[PDB]
Amino acid sequence: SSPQPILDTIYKLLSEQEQTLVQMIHEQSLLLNRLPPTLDENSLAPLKSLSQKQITLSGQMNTEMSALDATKKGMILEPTDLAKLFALKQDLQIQFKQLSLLHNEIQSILNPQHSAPKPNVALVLKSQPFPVVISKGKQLGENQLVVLVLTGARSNFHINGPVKATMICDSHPPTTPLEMDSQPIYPATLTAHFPLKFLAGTRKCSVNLKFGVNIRDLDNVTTTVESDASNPFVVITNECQWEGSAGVLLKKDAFDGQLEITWAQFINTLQRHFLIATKQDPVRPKRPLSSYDLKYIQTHFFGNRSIIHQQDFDKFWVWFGKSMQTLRYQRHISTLWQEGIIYGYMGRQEVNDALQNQDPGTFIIRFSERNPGQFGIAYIGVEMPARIKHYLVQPNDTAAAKKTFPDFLSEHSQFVNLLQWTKDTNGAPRFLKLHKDTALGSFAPKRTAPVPVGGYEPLNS
Amino acid sequence: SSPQPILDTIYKLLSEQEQTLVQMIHEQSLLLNRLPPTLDENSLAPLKSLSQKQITLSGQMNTEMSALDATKKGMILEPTDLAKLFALKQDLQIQFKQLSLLHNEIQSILNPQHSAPKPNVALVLKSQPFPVVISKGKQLGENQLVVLVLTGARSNFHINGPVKATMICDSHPPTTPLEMDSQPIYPATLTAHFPLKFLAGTRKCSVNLKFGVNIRDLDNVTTTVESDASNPFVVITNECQWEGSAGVLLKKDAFDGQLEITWAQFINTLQRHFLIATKQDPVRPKRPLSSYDLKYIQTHFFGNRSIIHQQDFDKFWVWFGKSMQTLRYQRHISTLWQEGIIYGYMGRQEVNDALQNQDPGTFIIRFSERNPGQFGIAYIGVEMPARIKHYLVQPNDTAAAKKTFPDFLSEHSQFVNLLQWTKDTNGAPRFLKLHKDTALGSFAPKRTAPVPVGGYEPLNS
Repeated sequence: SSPQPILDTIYKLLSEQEQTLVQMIHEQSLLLNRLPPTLDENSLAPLKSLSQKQITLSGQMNTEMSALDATKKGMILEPTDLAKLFALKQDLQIQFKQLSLLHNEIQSILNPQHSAPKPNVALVLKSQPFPVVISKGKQLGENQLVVLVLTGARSNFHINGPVKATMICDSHPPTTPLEMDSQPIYPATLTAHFPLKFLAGTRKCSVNLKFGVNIRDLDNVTTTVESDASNPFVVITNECQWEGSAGVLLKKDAFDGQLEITWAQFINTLQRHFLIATKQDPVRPKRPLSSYDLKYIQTHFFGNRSIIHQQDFDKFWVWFGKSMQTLRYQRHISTLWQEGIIYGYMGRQEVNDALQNQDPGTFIIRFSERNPGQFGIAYIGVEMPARIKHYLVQPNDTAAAKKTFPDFLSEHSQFVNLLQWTKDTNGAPRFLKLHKDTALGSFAPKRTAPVPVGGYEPLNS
Repeated sequence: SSPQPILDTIYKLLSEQEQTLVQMIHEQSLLLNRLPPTLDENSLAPLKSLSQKQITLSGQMNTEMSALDATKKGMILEPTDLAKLFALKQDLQIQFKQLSLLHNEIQSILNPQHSAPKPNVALVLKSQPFPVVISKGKQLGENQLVVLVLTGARSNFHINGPVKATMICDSHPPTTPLEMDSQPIYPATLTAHFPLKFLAGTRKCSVNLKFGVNIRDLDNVTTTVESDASNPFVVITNECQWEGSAGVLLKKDAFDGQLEITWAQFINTLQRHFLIATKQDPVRPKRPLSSYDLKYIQTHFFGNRSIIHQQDFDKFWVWFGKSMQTLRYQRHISTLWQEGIIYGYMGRQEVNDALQNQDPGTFIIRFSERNPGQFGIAYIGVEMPARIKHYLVQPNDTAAAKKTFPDFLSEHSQFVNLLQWTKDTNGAPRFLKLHKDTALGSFAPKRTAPVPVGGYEPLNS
């Protein structure tokens, strides 16, 4: 954590390199129309000097990529730094492709016969909402999926037809999954916005989008140019699949055709997916998996190694995937957990040691380790001597509309003063004894008529 | 209270006077067979000297009666002193009648022509179980109802037939209420034991027994001699009437044809009846109405006066009678109240002031003032700020066999540590915070298999 250096360094590079390519795209096409009918030396001295600058710059661009690729693989990045590495990675990739087309162009001059290069165009995803688990039928925003066309200084070609989107699944083993696959291109920017409509589930299989357009050479040769695959994603048809899809998506994004990945590589991906599940802000998340939650995960499901394997995942998701389906779908859980109301990821010994001798009625809510997707309230009992008593909250305790976990909680005098997970002044998270009613404040049943004074009342309510 | 003097003084008198009558009964009949055929002075000088002793002693006996009658009427007597005044009263009455028959006899000699005297016999109740509320069909013990025949030194008569028991009701406005009404007389003691069998209810009306026997004069004149009425009592036929009967019995014993009685006279009677209701020992009762309970009664139902009226009673019994039906009939209540577990007679302000700032879960059980025969648990709540919350225990909270008040109590985490009414070392009653489970110790559900350790358990049980 705190890779604040590596990244802010690379960000300044990209902002500069961004401007270098502007003056370079101009400098090139300029020095390109000014090349005589033909002549070698005197005429091609300035082009060779450019090629030099390009190759040099290409190299810096390669060092950068490795630097980033190594950070994601070797450092646990905090939410902000994480979202940034991803952003820098995407932009540097584009810069690299841009520079590449300019160079291939200047090269098709200095050293022709080298052949190939094909039409010097390129389709890249300037922005995408993937990865993510999409619910069948939702439609993307007008600026969520934008495709950018990259060219050389001089365009020795024309574009025929619109840019098309094609869904692909490479675990290959009979209709239209998308709506609005064809989009024209904006001139001032050469971009194409795809407000795709997802018309079909994927059957819990990762998927990627591919864009392509037909380019007609200046010699009337038609070539189809395509983009690399987008980030993976899955389309589900019922909130019942969110898990299987989400796990598959996570497993795919995490390992990517590999059997073993670093610990950092793994959690950096999960953190990313965890925030997407809980629909939290990527940069300033209300509550991201903390270092504590990571260690818990690293200990209870991974042997505490700094290298994770393919099959250790299958077991981790059996449990974890459930804890998340609960966070994303069970009413108020997400909100209550993001607040500190529900601690969540904690093991026995830890829940107990955190309660060692507290007034009776003190409790902490966390995830059952044997009952995936379920909570286990650990409270101190009334009976003497007072001992720590755990309670598995079961499905029937909650009911779809009426009793939601927060209702259930304020109905048992056995749950008095909560141990909330609050943030301190040095920002450090802490445990401060609120009162079941104070903490649940925002969820409590709003008393209409004021409190009765004088006779007798019912016991609990 | 503490009339320890008055009574222990009179007790020594009765024990002595008891022996004086022994030597007097002997001295008399002796000096009676030794009286010549007839002669006045010289012969009747010793008889006149006896008559003097008798009259003197009769007088001491009268001072004693008034002394006792005034104590019951002007001093609140504690259980022991109370049972004693009643015992002394009964024995002194008998001594008085005995002495009377001896004197009438010596007088029928010295001053005949004075006429009357009738056969010089007397039937007195040497012992009785009244007052009390009897359940139809029960049968008395062989020594619970004994009748004693008193005579003069010389018996100038014979007894024909057995001693009979006759039930009487003087609120007069078609069969056999008793079994075994006729009993013979034991010679060595001239007593008749009546193990009466109550064959009929009384319809909530006080009743008294009357004993009588036929005596045949030495001149063949037959006279029926009777005893004064026994203490009142009532026979009920169902536990539903215990109240109406008990109140009527209490009202009758308390006032006795009067409209106004002293405060002391009143409570001394209630104390007596209260111990009989709760089936407690008269001398060493586990828990008798305390001075506190008396003041409560004196304040909430009597205007705090030292003189009680007939109609103030009708209202008092409306409530109190119920609190007692609960003590005598509702399961474990009697035991729980006799223990200090249930305090009982306490008013609002008092219940609250006794709880002013106690840990949440602290409670005292007492009688509802608006809900006669019902309990109102006053406990401190969980909610903050913690305030005193009263709860009316209703009939459905309890069920005949399964849930008895003590079960109900140990089922709500809202009732934690009880404020028990315990006795201190100087014997003074006190409030010591036991634990709902410690105090209910003897009633708790006996856990078969030992306490589970390791997983999750249900919330309350």
